Amino acid sequence: VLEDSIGREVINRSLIRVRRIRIDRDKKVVETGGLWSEEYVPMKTIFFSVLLGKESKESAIFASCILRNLRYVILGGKETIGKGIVELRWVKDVI
RNA sequence: AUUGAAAGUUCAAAGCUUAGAUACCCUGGAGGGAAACCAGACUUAACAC
Repeated sequence: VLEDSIGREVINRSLIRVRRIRIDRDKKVVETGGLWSEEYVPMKTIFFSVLLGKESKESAIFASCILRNLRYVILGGKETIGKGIVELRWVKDVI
């Protein structure tokens, strides 16, 4: 747990900045304008969120057997590049 | 009974292409195979007297 001023720098440096290109299939040259950058969040990164549910009974069956069998999920975009596979750990069994 | 409810910034996309660790560059300069050293030492034996 770092002080915030230095922590922002460490964290902003922990992000992945990638250049990507589009190459013409024929001559293996880069197509004109096909150059851009994207930011990724690395593996092992942990986010924290909460699911809130009202009392209705379909919520009960949802939370019963929809979320117990829910471990891995695809979040975000660019999934064909294999981005976005996520593990959901419920803080009701672990700790 | 909330200017509310509902809605995945998602999809396609190769950090690739061209590109000689090359060019110039004396293992050279200085440095006595020298220094020391006796071709020498000594007669002995035998019998006669």
